[PDB]
Amino acid sequence: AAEKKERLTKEAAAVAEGKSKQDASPKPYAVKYGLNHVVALIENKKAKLVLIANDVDPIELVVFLPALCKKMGVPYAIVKGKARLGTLVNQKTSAVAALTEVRAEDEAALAKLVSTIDA
RNA sequence: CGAAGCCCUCACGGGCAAUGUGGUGUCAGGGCUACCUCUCAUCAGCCGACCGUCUCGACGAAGUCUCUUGGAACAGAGCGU
Repeated sequence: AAEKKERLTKEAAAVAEGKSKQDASPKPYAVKYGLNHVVALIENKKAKLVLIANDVDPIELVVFLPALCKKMGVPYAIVKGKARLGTLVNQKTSAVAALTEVRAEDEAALAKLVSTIDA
């Protein structure tokens, strides 16, 4: 798909950007965990942004995140490193999956970043 | 529902696990909502016995009487337990 630059990947993992503000929103309020829960939020538009790891396995769990993000109209970003977005949510283990329903606090950098993607 | 979970270790500590441990649930059910009733089931844990098929072992009654045959009576006939 689109290629992220390792600059955007900083700022918000949930947003097009890479994780940073994404740690915010857990401390502030709202997030998701894995693919399963994250998928639900898109379904019932709750998440502003959700992220996806680039690596992925052949998991193809994250296979229908796009198209089923772009219907709902939920912007979602690519991060590199499943671990990277795994760590921002408080998770010892990495997760290919996504997030931020509410985007507390960073209703700011988040959404600014979304603009960067799909500029 | 979403880490509330599991394994190893006395512990310390380590490992697994959101690519989902665990809870719920599985064609009579459950959940959620609004009520009625009640818990007596289930599940976790505590304490914690009585009595008593297979094999082995102990103790254990009453003739070693007569005659005949015989190498030998455990035989025949007689008497008795």
